[PDB]
Amino acid sequence: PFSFQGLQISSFANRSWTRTDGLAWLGELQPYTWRNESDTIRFLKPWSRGTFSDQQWEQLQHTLLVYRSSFTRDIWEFVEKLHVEYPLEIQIATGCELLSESFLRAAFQGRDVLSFQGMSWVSAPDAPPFIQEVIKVLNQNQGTKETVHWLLHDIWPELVRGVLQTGKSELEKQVKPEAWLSSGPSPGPGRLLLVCHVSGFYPKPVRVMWMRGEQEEPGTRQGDVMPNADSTWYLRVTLDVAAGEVAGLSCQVKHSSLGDQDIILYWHH
Amino acid sequence: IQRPPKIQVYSRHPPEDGKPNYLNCYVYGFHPPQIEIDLLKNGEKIKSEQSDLSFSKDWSFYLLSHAEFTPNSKDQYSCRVKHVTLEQPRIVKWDRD
Ligand SMILES: CCCCCCCCCCCCC/C=C/[C@@H](O)[C@H](CO[C@@H]1O[C@H](COS(=O)(=O)O)[C@H](O)[C@H](OS(=O)(=O)O)[C@H]1O)NC(=O)CCCCCCCCCCC
Ligand SMILES: *[C@@H]1O[C@H](CO)[C@@H](O[C@@H]2O[C@H](CO)[C@@H](O[C@@H]3O[C@H](CO)[C@@H](O)[C@H](O)[C@@H]3O)[C@H](O)[C@H]2NC(C)=O)[C@H](O)[C@H]1NC(C)=O
Ligand SMILES: *[C@@H]1O[C@H](CO)[C@@H](O[C@@H]2O[C@H](CO)[C@@H](O)[C@H](O)[C@H]2NC(C)=O)[C@H](O)[C@H]1NC(C)=O
Repeated sequence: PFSFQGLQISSFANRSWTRTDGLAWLGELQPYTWRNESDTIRFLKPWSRGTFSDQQWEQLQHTLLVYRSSFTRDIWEFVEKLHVEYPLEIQIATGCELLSESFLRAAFQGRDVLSFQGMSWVSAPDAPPFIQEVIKVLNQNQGTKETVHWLLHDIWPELVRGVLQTGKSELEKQVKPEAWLSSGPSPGPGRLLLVCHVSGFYPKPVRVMWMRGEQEEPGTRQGDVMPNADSTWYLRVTLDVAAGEVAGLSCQVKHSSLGDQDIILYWHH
Repeated sequence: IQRPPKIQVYSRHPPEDGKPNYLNCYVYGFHPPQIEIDLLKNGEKIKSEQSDLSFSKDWSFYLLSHAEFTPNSKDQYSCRVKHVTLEQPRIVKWDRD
């Protein structure tokens, strides 16, 4: 269920200012970052090292390091030689799900631009003209293609397998939410807005519903499940209803960490 | 290419007057990634922390700021966000209930 995903955010304001930061997710936990300032990556968890040896890590580090410098330099040169205008935003996403299926995709100015299929750089169907020049120059550099192939097929999979093993317990922890009710702003005339907050739950899948006893209430509006600093979640669920009908409404929370024992909160007055 | 941000404000724990808590400001769905997010108490900035910038499938960005706060029925809190897509900074108030 838990996918691995490596993310890069590169920005070039002008020819003088640039920054590149990276991070990675395993399922919904973040094991690494690589800030622009750092010459090395942060292991954000005690299992972040997986089963990878020190020499293995050092190698991977160095590879990523050379890549970061080379990448920057190459963009600047593609910009001059192709007269593309600042600012630039480039995003890259790699990763794999073990079935094992790796990808490496890239966006430019917020839109899918190219990716790495098989042993080749392939332009996205929708890409601007000039990236055909990029793809061309890129598909010439054989060593890079070999290093990318090797990363996607040799390294990602072996890595993901190891950190899944060492992160197994923290990855599949169950954390019980706390929950509460409140009266939101009036949505109109004689209409009331009942709000049910659920916060502190992990993992992310959760069913939260308004109810009359056992009858699920539609008109229940889901909010977006949003994060907490401690990597648990928050969800806000509302209901629009008339002041007379306030009778015997309950919010009910289903979560994996609760088993079959749901949390029920009642409205009183 | 250019997507304005969506802003949501919420507490970590049920807000009880007097109990230490955390105020979250989640800003998401935007592009480009440069953005200013400030957490406010009665108009003034407060010490917030901010997670690394990350992004979704459709390539938009999302980000979490949170600040230690202690609610009382007097004080008000808000989130102020500056982004290239906004003519004027956007303030979203924390509504207790
Ligand atoms: C206008 C722009 C808009 C388009 C946006 C999309 C652009 C696509 C971005 C992809 C760009 C990748 C460019 C690859 C950079 C390469 O320079 C580096 C290193 O190049 C190597 O340098 C070497 C010399 O280095 S030196 O001795 O120091 O000078 C050699 O020339 C080597 O060739 S070889 O035949 O000898 O083996 C050569 O490939 N490519 C890599 O490092 C490949 C590894 C890619 C890792 C990707 C991981 C991303 C995940 C993000 C998570 C943090
Ligand atoms: C993100 O990281 C890059 C690369 O690490 C930063 O660019 C680098 O910044 C260093 C130190 O600040 C620059 O050093 C300069 O060296 C020359 C020597 O000739 C000198 O003229 C300057 O006084 C300064 O000491 C360096 O130019 C630069 N390195 C590269 C490869 O570009 C970058 O600033 C970081 N991004 C942000 C937003 O900070
Ligand atoms: C390149 O872009 C950077 C970042 O956008 C510029 O740095 C800023 O410039 C302003 C002046 O408008 C100053 O207040 C600061 O030096 C920087 N602010 C920030 C937020 O970075 C830099 O001016 C640009 N360089 C060139 C040659 O245009």
